[PDB]
Amino acid sequence: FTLNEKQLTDDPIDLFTKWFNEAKEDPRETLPEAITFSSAELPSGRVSSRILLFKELDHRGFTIYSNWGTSRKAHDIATNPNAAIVFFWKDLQRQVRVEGITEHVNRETSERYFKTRPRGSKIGAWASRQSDVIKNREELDELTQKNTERFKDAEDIPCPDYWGGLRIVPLEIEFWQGRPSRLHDRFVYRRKTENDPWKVVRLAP
Amino acid sequence: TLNEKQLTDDPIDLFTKWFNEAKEDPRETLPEAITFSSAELPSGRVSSRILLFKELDHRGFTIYSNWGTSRKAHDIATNPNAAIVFFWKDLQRQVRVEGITEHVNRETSERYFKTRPRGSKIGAWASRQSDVIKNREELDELTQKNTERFKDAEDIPCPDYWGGLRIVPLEIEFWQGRPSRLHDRFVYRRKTENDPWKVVRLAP
Ligand SMILES: Cc1cc2nc3c(=O)[nH]c(=O)nc-3n(C[C@H](O)[C@H](O)[C@H](O)COP(=O)(O)O)c2cc1C
Ligand SMILES: Cc1cc2nc3c(=O)[nH]c(=O)nc-3n(C[C@H](O)[C@H](O)[C@H](O)COP(=O)(O)O)c2cc1C
Repeated sequence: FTLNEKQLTDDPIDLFTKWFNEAKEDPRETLPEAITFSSAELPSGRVSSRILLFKELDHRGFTIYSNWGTSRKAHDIATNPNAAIVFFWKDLQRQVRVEGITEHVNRETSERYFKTRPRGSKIGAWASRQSDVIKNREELDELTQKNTERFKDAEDIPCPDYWGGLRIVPLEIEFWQGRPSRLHDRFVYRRKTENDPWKVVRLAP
Repeated sequence: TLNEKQLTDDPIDLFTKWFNEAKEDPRETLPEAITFSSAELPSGRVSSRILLFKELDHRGFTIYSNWGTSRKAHDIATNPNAAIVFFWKDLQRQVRVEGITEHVNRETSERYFKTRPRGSKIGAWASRQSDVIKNREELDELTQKNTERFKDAEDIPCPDYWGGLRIVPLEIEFWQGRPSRLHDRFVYRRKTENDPWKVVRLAP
């Protein structure tokens, strides 16, 4: 629960997995994949944020699955391929900050993981046009019902074009470890480019 | 749950209600914890970190921290826009505030800085938030120096870079999750701080 130069890895991704695995191992942390996905609309510079679940890392960055077509976050990203996510483990007094450029995950993978999702979920994807305005619950259910009936005669439910994965290619990753002393341990890895060697530094809390 | 009937006129009412419930709930041990998101306006780079919500005032949501030298200060400086999320895991609730930022009154800033513990007051001075340092040692050297610097002093002065900042809401969303995945979503909006609030139901 302390963080020092000695513990730092070469690839920040190592220290992430270590910390993440510890969070999953810890029974105090009941939802370690929960994160805050922040985005912003580039022309105006308006910031929006919401809670999502981190899915997994891949060859290039951090991946998260949701509706990246019609939702608010989709419209921000569409105008500005930049995003930030925070992992906050209250009890472990740890917080990880990832900040990088966004990329749409492979259409195959997007579909692959969409299949694993429960049937009720697969259908919900279709029925709900995330972030769109509606009249009420009724309108919502009417849609669920219609779709549940629409795909009733069908083994595997198809994946919507607007649903899938998106990945954040890190340009900055910060490992923050709090101490009741208020003098928390702060370390941040950075590279101006996805092709620049990572650089670690200690930040004042 | 969450239905049209429960909606208030001033979103701020529904907020307090929800917040008070979170404080009342022993499951929610840190209901003031929030994610404060900001973005550097020219480049459009997004940064975010965890902070504590302090309280509302006549105009918006206030948070106290270093709004001068820190990363968030540099984002806000270039783009007076921010967003914060309140997430109460157990209550299955999340509140989203999105508005323009404003620097809280210098008096208030100082007033609340006084209430903070002495160790804290000193820490504000010693630590140049987000600045790069060599190691813990450099840090402590600074703490020690400041602890000694302000040793001969009753009340410790407030740094210019420390204080409060408020978010004047343009969008407030009340999200209530249901294991059914068909969460209740309501969002209040006004294009301007002088435009009547407007409630609407969003698809989950
Ligand atoms: C713990 C938690 C997990 C969530 N996971 C997801 C998810 O995997 N996919 C998704 O689309 N929305 C998810 N949501 C919903 C979003 O927080 C929220 O509905 C948001 O509005 C979605 O996009 P928007 O901000 O662009 O409207 C989750 C919410 C919570 C509280
Ligand atoms: C639970 C929690 C509460 C925090 N509260 C505060 C706070 O009240 N003020 C502050 O300046 N930083 C606070 N921090 C630290 C910030 O999240 C983080 O160090 C951030 O980097 C500060 O500003 P920056 O993003 O501009 O560097 C808190 C962190 C955690 C995990």
